[PDB]
Amino acid sequence: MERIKELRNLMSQSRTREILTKTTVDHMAIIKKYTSGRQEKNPSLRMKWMMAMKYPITADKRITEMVPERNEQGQTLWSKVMVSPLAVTWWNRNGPMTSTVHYPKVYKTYFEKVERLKHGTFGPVHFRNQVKIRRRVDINPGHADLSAKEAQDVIMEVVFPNEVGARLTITKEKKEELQDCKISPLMVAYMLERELVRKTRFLPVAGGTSSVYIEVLHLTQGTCWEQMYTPGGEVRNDDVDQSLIIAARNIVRRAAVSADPLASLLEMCHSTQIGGTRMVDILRQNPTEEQAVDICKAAMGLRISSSFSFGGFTFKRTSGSSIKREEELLTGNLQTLKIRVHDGYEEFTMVGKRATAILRKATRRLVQLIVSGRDEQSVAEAIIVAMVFSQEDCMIKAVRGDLNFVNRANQRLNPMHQLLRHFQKDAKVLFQNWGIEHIDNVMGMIGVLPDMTPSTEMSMRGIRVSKMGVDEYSSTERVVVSIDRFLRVRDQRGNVLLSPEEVSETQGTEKLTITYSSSMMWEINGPESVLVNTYQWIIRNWETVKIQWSQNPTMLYNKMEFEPFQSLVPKAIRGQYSGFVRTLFQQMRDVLGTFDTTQIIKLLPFAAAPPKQSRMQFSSLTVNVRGSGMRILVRGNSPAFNYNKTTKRLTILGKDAGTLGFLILGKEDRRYGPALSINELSNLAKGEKANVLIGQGDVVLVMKRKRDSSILTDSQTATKRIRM
Amino acid sequence: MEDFVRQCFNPMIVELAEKAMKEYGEDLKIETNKFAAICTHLEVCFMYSDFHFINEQGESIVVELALLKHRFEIIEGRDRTMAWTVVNSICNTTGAEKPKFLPDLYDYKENRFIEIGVTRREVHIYYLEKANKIKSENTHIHIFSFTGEEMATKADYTLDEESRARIKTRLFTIRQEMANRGLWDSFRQSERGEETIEERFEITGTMRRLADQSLPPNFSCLENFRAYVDGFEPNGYIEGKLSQMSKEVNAKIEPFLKTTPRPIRLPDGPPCFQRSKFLLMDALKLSIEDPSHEGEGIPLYDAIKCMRTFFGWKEPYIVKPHEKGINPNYLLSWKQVLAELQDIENEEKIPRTKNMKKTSQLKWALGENMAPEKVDFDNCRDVSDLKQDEPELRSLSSWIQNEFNKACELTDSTWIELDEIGEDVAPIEYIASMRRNYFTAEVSHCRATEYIMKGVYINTALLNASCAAMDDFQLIPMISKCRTKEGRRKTNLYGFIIKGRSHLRNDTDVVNFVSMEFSLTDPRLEPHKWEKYCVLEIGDMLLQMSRPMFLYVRTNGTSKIKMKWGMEMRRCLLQSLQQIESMIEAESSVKEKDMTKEFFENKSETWPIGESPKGVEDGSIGKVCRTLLAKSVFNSLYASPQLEGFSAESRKLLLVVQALRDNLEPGTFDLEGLYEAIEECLINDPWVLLNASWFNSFLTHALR
Amino acid sequence: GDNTKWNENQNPRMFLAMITYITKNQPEWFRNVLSIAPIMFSNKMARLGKG
Amino acid sequence: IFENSCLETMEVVQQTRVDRLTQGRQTYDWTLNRNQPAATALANTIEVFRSNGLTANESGRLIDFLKDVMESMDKEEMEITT
Amino acid sequence: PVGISSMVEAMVSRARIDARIDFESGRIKKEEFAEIMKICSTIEELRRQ
Repeated sequence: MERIKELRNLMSQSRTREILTKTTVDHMAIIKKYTSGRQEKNPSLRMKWMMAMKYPITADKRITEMVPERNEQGQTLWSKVMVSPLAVTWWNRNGPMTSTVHYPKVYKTYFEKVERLKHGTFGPVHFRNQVKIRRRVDINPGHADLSAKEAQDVIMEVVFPNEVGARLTITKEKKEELQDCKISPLMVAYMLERELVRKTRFLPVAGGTSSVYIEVLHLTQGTCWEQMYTPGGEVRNDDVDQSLIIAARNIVRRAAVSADPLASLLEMCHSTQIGGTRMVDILRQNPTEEQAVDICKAAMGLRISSSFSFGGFTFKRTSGSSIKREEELLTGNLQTLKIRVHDGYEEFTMVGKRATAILRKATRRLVQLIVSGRDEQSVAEAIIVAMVFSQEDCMIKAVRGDLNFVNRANQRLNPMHQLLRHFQKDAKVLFQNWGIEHIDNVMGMIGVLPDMTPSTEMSMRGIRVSKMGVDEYSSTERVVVSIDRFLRVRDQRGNVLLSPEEVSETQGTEKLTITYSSSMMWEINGPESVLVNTYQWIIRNWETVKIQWSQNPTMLYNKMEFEPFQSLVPKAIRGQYSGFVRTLFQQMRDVLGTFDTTQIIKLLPFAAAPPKQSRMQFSSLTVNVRGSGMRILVRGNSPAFNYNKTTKRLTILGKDAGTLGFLILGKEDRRYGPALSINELSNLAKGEKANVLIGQGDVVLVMKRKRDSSILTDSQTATKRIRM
Repeated sequence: MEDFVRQCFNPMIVELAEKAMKEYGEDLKIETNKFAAICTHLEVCFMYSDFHFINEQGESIVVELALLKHRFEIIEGRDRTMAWTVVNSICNTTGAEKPKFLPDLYDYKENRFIEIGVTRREVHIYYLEKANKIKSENTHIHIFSFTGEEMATKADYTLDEESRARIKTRLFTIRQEMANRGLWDSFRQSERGEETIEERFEITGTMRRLADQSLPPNFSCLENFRAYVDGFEPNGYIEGKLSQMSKEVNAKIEPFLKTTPRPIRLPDGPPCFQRSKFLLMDALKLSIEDPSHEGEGIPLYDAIKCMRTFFGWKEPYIVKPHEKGINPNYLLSWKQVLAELQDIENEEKIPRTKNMKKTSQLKWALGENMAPEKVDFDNCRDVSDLKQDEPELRSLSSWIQNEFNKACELTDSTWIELDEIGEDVAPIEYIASMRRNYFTAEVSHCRATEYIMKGVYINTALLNASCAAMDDFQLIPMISKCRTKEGRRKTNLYGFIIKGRSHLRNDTDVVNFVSMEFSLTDPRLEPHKWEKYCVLEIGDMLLQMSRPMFLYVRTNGTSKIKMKWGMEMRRCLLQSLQQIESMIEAESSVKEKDMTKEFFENKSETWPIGESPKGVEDGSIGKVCRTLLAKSVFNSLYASPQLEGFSAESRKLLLVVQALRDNLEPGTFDLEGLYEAIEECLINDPWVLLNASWFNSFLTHALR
Repeated sequence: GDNTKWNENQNPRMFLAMITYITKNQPEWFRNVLSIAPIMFSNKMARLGKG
Repeated sequence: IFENSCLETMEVVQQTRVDRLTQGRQTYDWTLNRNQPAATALANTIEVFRSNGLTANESGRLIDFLKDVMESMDKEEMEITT
Repeated sequence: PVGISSMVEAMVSRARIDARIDFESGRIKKEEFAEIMKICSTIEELRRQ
């Protein structure tokens, strides 16, 4: 009652009631920051003077019945509630020994550091003139890649459930393991926010990328030294974005071949699921910058970085502008090429896979270039893409052979990518045709020769390979994109930013479990997944299939979700199977009521094939997986089609495949009883219109829901009334 | 805001809103709130039209994901011309008068035109506006808010119950999302009836009047100025203004060869005195070698048991006066000190702190005798002498160099209790330990460490007394503690200090004090050194030479900041270490396996530290460590803004000397200006003048 | 380098000019907001203090 | 570069609360004609504006406080209560 | 915190709900509950001026 009594005697004074009435809850954060600010009276000196004083500690009144007044030497530690600091040591000496050694579940993020130090094998100190490499790295171990908002929305649910906002596996796990062994809600909330929230910042490092290397950066790196250190055992989130990268690469590679790549990309993104969370939400809230990821983000309307991608290298404009001034050019082998000649002066910084560089380039003339990489072939590739972008006539005349390079979709590449993909494999002509000059080897800068050999006084015309790395400045920029129907992203100014033609530099392991459920992707997870995914789609959309098979079923057969399954039955007996299943379904339609759903699910995916008048019957149908031929019967269950009769679960090759909060009504209404708390797990017989206090603000009426209401194709069918 | 909308909406509504904003040239980079409002309207319309079909009879039903209409034709999401065409088509079909204002939706069951409005303010005002705007015609109004309220025309909410609550819940969730993101600005934009306009910031009178008076002397209104700035032509005005400017304005480089450096000028005049807060080399210790073990130990009784160990207190026959002021008051105050000390056996309870009597000699020695009284100018308007001073130029003396030389010498005790550090299980930890422990060993027994600890203890005691003794003159002993060579703790007493009134409200507020310190140096040897000191030959001590023991008494004043800068004097250690450690790294950064054990442990490496026989006398490493330590310490206690200015100005000359020594062909602009700046901060400080003589010696021995 | 008496030579009207050029073709309210500080610094008083 | 910087600054001025005005060192309060801490001087100015016809800062926006400052110079007399 | 209601109404609703829950399922004095809700309604009437 003390709080409502304080509200009463506080709402009495006019100037203290006007503030409480006018200011709303949303602005409370701005009303807490009004302080006197008398605090900094040399707090070290004040603390020393207070510790010199007797009984400076403040406690509650429960110490009287818990610790004695006199210790074992007759020393006083009370007052009348001040406390002598000796009482703290007394309580630590012989006090209430309790079973809360449970501690290391809320403080897990510190015992992780302790464990990384336990098995943190060391190494030598190779002193060198350390040069700072400007990287952008995350500093959080094991946080599952959750942003501040979506992490605090989980904190509020697990620690303050009765005042959650008006909006997930961790929400159950943490709520379970620290259910009743709570320590201090604010302390637990702060610790879980430190443990779960991601944070990526721009730091100068000299070899540390993962979270384990940055947490101990003061040990490894210093002023002019480096300490080889290995903690042992990586963290969760340095390889969480890697699976999204692989998924985006595969999605773009599969969309570029499709008829309409943009719509394919959109559907595949909205249907793909990564580690339980849908892809598009991650795309909307993930700070990972990759070419295919930028293609995916641009396909849905999200901002990306002004940086444009060429030869797998991302460029950043430092200074200088340009003008288009299209121009024709003849190659060194009599081939006409229309080209966009970058005119004017420009300064660029290009970041790459394992090599970076600073370029200064004038109109069709490379002025200066400073490159640093790790592998010899890698710096060679960097120098090749730089020479190609240099636009000098030296490399145009160095073109040997006709340039006919086509995309995986049989598409004429741009002349830029033509020259790039030409010089990318054999480039020794361009080196011996470029030119040599003298250097001075100052500031740790060496030269390179045509034979890819370092030299101290000879290099290419305008070239330098830098030791101790190039400074990688990664500035953040966000401008709207202009995606087109062929998955090419351009700036608002009209500069082609990125395109699919340079995405594939590696295969993909998918360190976390990845799931594609659209139509076109059911061929990466072997032929064995085609069946399970087709039948899962059948059981999922069974309710619409049931009526689309009774009426106009020729449209149900030719649905393009059966294309991957059709590719597994041999091309010879495909039409016979299709005709057989179609005549069986026609007999089921003619003799009404005499049809079992099990056989329809068993035999439907064969009807998608072009039927042929087969003068023969079948009982066993063959599907080829990894070359092995599996049979699916027409009577009973098969190892390829195992439908349990009693359990009603459909099992395909051992894998299981299917079987067969609230919303606000308005403001608080005094009719439907008094208000409730968020803790209303009793649905109260499922009708229940009731008013409840949501969040930390007002009260609103609440009812149940009936059908799912999600992000499904209904937004996509909203187009059914437009474009009529 | 602009980025947030792309999250809480699907790409199709974003694309439609982007197409719709391209209708009236509305750039989305500015009108972010209009973009948000249009996206909200589109999503409301979509969730409004979905899931509603018309059965075989004249009623509406809900559907999921076989042949039926939609009961609602979407109007807002289409192009202007197509929307008007559809409206005219359905009006000619049903025979209903078309509204003059473009509606958002048409209902099939009720044959009404439903128009939707999503507002931030009260829904009653929005409905009244839409009514005064659309009245007496059959056009249904449906108004939603983010708070959950809903208002239709005449209580005819033309929907189901759940289908409306889904939209209300979506709106409330969007409200909370843009609320906790700090994006609740649009409450001020849609609060106009027309939900698009952004914040307009006016400039009315008394403000526009200052704007028009802030422009260059070529305009009258700032609007002309802004229109002139908007259309600007870089026609090469820079080159014209350069051609017009006089040729005298130039940074003419004057070369810098080894002949141009001339030694720093030094002031001439009266010898510089000593103003250090306490005696450095002349103070004398009074040991008790007593383990009472420390800290809470009461310092008053330790000082009296220092006095208990000495005999031979002569009658005070004063020697060197102050030359300006009442001299016998000093010896009277000292006699009062001895009397109040011996007068404790009458108190019957030992006080832990001796509060001196408010005696005349002590009121004078602290300057508390009533000064000019605080008056107002209204009554002291005129007096014959109502006047309101730059310092005099004092030349360098020979004693400061000897003070520094003694500060670098080694002593008998240790003077540090440096706590422990955990096990070393790493190579850089090994290197750091080998640096820090060698430094600690070479520096611990140094006299500068005694100076650090002495200043720390004195300032701590004085500041602690300036809190509880805020009203009376308390006697504060000058006690230090150390450990002898044989490993026995020793307590030393350098003298006493009598504190005045210490009402230290601010940090710069000054409290006056009197320092009476023991010594064995005759002031008659160097009388110019003790300008602010009055000397009392106070006894003879057993040494057996039996040399006379003197008491140097001076009146001074200190503030809170002056005291605290001196309680943290052990920083002089860390600074030294870093200025050593830099040399271990920067000078040895060019190495694969760093030179760390060759810096120490190698007495062949000698560093220039002295010049006795007109020639460089280089010393070992420990001399360098102690020299840097004592330099930092003397900078701490002899701290003066002259020293700061001298460091700042001489560092530039040093760097240019180094650039010439590296043969980098350097040059200056106004070397005379640099010399003027250097000579400007050289007046009377012995420490600054000693540093100046040092830099002169360096320039003399740098091939210049 | 270093600029002696660098602080006392910057005229707030010059800041107003360079801001007005930076806020080129921007919405009028933006320029009206950002240009207030230079105008207030053009017409400003300096308090002497205690005496 | 100017247009990008201007867009970022527009986002700042749209989103900035009055909190960013209290996070500072000693300031000059004209209400007491003396140097006061940031939060105390801000509260003094807020209350002396609210005592008069200037109550726009309670919406939480710093730009609304700037509008109050603008309209304050248009009023003929400003009364200060202690 | 996020919420459109004023401080007073939000706090009063929280107090009433907490009183109800710790009186019904929890343990609190009946007359204490009555006085708490009387004070809450008094403050609700106080914020009317």
